[PDB]
Amino acid sequence: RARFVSKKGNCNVAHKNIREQGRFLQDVFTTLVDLKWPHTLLIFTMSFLCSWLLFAMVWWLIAFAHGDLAPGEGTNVPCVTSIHSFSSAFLFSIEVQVTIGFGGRMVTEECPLAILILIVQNIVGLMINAIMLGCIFMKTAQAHRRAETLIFSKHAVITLRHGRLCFMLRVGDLRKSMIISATIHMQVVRKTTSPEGEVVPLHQVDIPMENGVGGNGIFLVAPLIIYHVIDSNSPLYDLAPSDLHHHQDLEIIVILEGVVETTGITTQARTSYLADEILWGQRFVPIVAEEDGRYSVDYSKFGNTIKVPTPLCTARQLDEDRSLL
Amino acid sequence: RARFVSKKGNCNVAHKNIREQGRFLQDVFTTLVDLKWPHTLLIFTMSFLCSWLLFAMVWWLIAFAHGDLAPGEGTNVPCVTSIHSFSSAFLFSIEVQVTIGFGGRMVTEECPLAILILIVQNIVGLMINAIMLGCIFMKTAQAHRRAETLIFSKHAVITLRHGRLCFMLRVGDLRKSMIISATIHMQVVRKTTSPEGEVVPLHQVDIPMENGVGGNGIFLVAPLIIYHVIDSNSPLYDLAPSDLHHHQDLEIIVILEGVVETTGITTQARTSYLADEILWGQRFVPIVAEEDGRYSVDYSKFGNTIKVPTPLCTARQLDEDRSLL
Amino acid sequence: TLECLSRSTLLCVSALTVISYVTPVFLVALLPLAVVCYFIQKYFRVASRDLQQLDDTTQLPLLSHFAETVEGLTTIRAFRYEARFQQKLLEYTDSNNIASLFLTAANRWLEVRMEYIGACVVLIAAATSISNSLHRELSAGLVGLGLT
Amino acid sequence: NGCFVDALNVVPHVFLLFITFPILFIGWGSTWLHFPGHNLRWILTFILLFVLVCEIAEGILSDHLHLYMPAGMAFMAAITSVVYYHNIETSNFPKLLIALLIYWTLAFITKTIKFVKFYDHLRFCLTGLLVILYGMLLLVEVNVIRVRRYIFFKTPREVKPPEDLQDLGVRFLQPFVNLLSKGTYWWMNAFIKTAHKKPIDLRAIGKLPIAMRALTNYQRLCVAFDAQARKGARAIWRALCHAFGRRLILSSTFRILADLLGFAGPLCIFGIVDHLGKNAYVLAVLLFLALLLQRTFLQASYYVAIETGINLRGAIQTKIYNKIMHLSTSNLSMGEMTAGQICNLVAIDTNQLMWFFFLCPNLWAMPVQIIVGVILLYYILGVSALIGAAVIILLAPVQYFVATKLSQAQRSTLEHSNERLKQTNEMLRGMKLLKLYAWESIFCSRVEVTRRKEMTSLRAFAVYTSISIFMNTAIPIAAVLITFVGHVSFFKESDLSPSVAFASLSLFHILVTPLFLLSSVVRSTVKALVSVQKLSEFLSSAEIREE
Ligand SMILES: Nc1ncnc2c1ncn2[C@@H]1O[C@H](COP(=O)(O)OP(=O)(O)O)[C@@H](O)[C@H]1O
Ligand SMILES: Nc1ncnc2c1ncn2[C@@H]1O[C@H](COP(=O)(O)OP(=O)(O)O)[C@@H](O)[C@H]1O
Repeated sequence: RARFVSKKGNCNVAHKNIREQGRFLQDVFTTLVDLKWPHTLLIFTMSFLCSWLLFAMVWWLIAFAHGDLAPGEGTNVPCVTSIHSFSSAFLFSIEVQVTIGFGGRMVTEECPLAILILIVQNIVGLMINAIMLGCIFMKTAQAHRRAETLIFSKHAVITLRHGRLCFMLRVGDLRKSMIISATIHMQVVRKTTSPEGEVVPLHQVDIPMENGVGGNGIFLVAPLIIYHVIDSNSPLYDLAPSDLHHHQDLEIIVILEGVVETTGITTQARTSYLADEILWGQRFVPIVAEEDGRYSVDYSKFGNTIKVPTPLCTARQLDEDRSLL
Repeated sequence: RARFVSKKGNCNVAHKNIREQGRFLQDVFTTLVDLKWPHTLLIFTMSFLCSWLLFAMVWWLIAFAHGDLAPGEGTNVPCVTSIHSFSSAFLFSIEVQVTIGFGGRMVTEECPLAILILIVQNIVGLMINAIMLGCIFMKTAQAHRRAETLIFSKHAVITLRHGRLCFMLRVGDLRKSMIISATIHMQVVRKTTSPEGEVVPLHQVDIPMENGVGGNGIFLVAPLIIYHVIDSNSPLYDLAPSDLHHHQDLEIIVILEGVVETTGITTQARTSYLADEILWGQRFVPIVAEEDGRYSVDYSKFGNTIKVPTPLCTARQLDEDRSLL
Repeated sequence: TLECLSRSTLLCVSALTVISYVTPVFLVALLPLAVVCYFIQKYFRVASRDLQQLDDTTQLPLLSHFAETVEGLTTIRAFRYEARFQQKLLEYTDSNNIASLFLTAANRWLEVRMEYIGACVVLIAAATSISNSLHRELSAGLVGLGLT
Repeated sequence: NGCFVDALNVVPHVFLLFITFPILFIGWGSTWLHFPGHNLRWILTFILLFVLVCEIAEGILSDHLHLYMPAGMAFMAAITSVVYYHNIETSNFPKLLIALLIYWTLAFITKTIKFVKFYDHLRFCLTGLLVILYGMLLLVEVNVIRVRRYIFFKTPREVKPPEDLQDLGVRFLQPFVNLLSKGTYWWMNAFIKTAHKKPIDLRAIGKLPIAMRALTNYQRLCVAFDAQARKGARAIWRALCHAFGRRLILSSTFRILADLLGFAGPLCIFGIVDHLGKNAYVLAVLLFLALLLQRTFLQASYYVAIETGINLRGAIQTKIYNKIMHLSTSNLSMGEMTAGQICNLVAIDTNQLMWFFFLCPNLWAMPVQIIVGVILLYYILGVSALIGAAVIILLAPVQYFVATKLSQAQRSTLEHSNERLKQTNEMLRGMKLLKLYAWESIFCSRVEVTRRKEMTSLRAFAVYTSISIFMNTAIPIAAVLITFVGHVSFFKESDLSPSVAFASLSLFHILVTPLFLLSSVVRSTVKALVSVQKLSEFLSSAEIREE
């Protein structure tokens, strides 16, 4: 069946019938700073070559028009000394534009028109250099790759903790670098029909993450199983343990947000768990172990799971049995 | 009548009698990085041309004063070799300033005054180049355009959900790029008179956004109708359904905040709904649809609306009827 | 249709044989034409079969509806359901029309790309003629046959 | 300073090709907005393409790179103008249009300078044509800014892209695409590519456009029928011709232009052969362009004829279905309103009227075609035209008499088949009672007798068509033989260069093809006549009386 957002974190829902009013290009550089590296490098070299060829053509033409292009000895001084053909003119254009300044061909004080073309060439060169540096730097603050290094366990299990049904999922870090003030927004989606006859195709509802006195966020050093307790007030509380594996369509997504240390940008990661991915009545294997003088974490058992003799029943019926026991 | 903040998101209220103590210009570059592109490009070219002409004048003068400007053969070496007129002097200024370095005219080791003018020319050039790059880059982090791509439905409807009156408004995204940790601050304004005889011309009050266990923020993938339930405690709970369409003056604004992924800046969007814009007793058409293997969203029905047979009465009187039924 | 088909296939055989005779080099430029045309014909075949099948499957119920309306007249004009039945017939005829329209549009598309193929072949046939049969072959009578 | 003006012309093409690449690369890395002059813009752009090919020909004849570079640059400039206009049709802007307008003005200036410097002293005609085309495109751009919002006062009052062909679920878009694509059905690509990946369904295929629904066709048809009545079998025919109207006329105009170009081809053959006997590659390029153009316009004509036919079918179907309502059962008791008769009406009249309305635009171009054929062959034969003229005049009246003798058999054929179908209907719905006491032999011999009469009609038709094909081949070959023999030795004394011979054979074949076709056309023509007579007698049944 159709998934809401894919495991890799990319969004699945394909958009249709967007009334484009042009804002897609109106974000001129915040559009292309999104692109890949080959496309952005291609369009940067094309910017540079476009400008260089434009001014090389205009210079070729101005040297042709002054008549300094006509090879002649005396009665003149070329506006640009030692210019012969188009090739040397393009060499002059790249010599003055990108500010190497070879000086074999000298622009002279006889023609003020060449002064004007230089005084606009250089400023446009400097402006396009300034933007083509700022945008590549604004790019190198792409830290979604740091959204790649995070990992979640492939499937999530539920258990019985403290006499109440609980669901456990793992997270973890993959580098030395921490993520500042990460917060968890844990959401459930379902095609819902209201008592008013209103049917929604998809209905996001927050399920709380259960920490100390409150709080939406967590602290990530070692793999920490996130711990929620479904109660009669919770939206997930009504389902049955035998109807989840095959038929029902329930996506439980988690969105972890946080700002990486060194860049300072705020990244996040998104993952979905389907009704066929989740399973019932198990327990993860303890990862952390007291090694020689530290805590060793073994990621081989990250996705490992052991059987646990826990009663199998619906959370509504389990709450009724708790009322009975 | 007068609107508080316009639909486009710009602020309407015009300020009068600002005791300018000069901080408006004291924000020298955080002022001009706000400007449009033509003005900022104009003032950058004017910075560059101003500095170039200043130093071209001082160089013309120094070559005049040394007497190297007086064309003479022997008994001297010009401080700058091969300088003849003002034009060639301005060519020397742009040759050394913007660091092309043509070298047809050579500054020589005979005059230390020219050494001083060069050693200040270059450092001022480098400083003004550094600021005129940093500020243009600080500009290209204008992501308000990303505040442009967000959209809200033109008018908002109220309904009856779960036996209680509810108000529904749509939002949505217009690109692939997500917005991190968007939060909703939903506010109502009204000319209010306290029981103490105090009259306020405008009175902002928070109306909650109703999500799971709590939380001020939401998750935007597909168009999500925001769902609040007005109760007896809510400030909007007292109005009547027949007095809203024409007479009363009630602006309900929503402010959605969030940080865009790639730049990392925090943008927001603001919109108003007037008493004449909002309407009563309707329901939006379901956008999301299970297509071939995905979820298709159709934005043609984004602003579409269907009639629903729901009772029409005041929320106070509806709460009294709920006490009666 | 059968006789026109036979005439056209024999004309095609004659034309290919003539062009091959006038320029023995054209056999280097015929295989790419044949390959591209073969692939496009194969792609057109399945879509054409699908559109024809859908045409038949929509054209049957319309005539069933017509017959049943014609025979059961008295009941339909007694209930005074005529608006409902006219609306139903409008639905069926619109579906029939769109099916027919897509069939003929696919036909037109195949014809256009085939005509572009024919333009290619005549172009480079005439080009190899004007080049070879003049510069190196120096033959006069074959040019008219080839181009005709 | 010729090279100076050549360079001055090269400059603006370069300017535009350089500004186009950033935007084109951002755009390359579902609402269609159309602007006035779009079709005019594309037509003018194709004319520019043609004139640029001619300029390249001139540059080849002269050669000096800098002397023919302007054409090679305007080529890419016009293609990039097309790319810009595609990028603007897909997403509207006020600025990209000004970006085009600047280039148009500068190119006009350069061409004007060229024209002046030439006047002070083949090139002349090409430069003038380019000037006129660029000026007309400039006027188109001025119209576009005059319309909505180039600079004009504040708000465009912009159209609000058309919902007819772009709102909800449109899976078919012939009217909803660009000028250049309608001819090639480029839009179809996706669809045909999609069909192979997943089988096709009715919910897969879309709905019908605003201007394609049978409701609007029935509306137009009934309005025209009312207007005709306020002013019978002939009346409804007049109403049909009125209703299709301009689309049908356009199909005919496209076919006539395609015909003139189809004749133009053999002339290029003549020129090529003449230069081979002795400005030749130009003949090949121009011939290729001409052939491509004929194919494009022929296929467009066929498509629009099919459109008119399907709309006809829909409209007459819903008209007869509405009239079945008011039909009284006292007609239903009679043989005229037999249920089988009415369903035969629907099915076979759909078929016959659609086929005649596909073949009618084809014959509305036979007269112009033959006239242009003879006016072209005069200038090629000379005094030897008499023989071919006598042949193609002797062809016509015998063909008219043959067609008459054919139609007479065909109508009786239709009557006999129509009675056979009702005999089969009343034979199949009672096969139980028929086989019960075995009355089979009687009904089978009756259907056999009806089949024998129908077969008599068919064999008359077949013998007449065989004689028709015999004539349509024998008269042509005799014509060719006589004309050539007459030119070489009989009188002319001017040796027919092979170019004349092959061009005559080509024009002659082009003339021959329609004659074979018209014989098949009569089969659909008399059938359309019979179908409309039947439809009008069906519309003339007894009404139901309003209280
Ligand atoms: N040893 C490891 N080190 C780092 N990352 C891992 C390791 N093993 C798995 N992962 C990643 O983290 C997730 C852990 O899933 P897990 O429960 O181990 O299932 P599995 O073992 O089948 O991958 C996997 O999706 C995988 O992408
Ligand atoms: N198809 C679309 N794609 C993208 N944005 C749209 C589309 N239609 C409308 N919008 C924008 O989003 C908002 C949706 O409003 P809506 O309820 O559709 O009213 P209307 O249809 O009258 O614009 C509008 O203000 C408009 O600016």
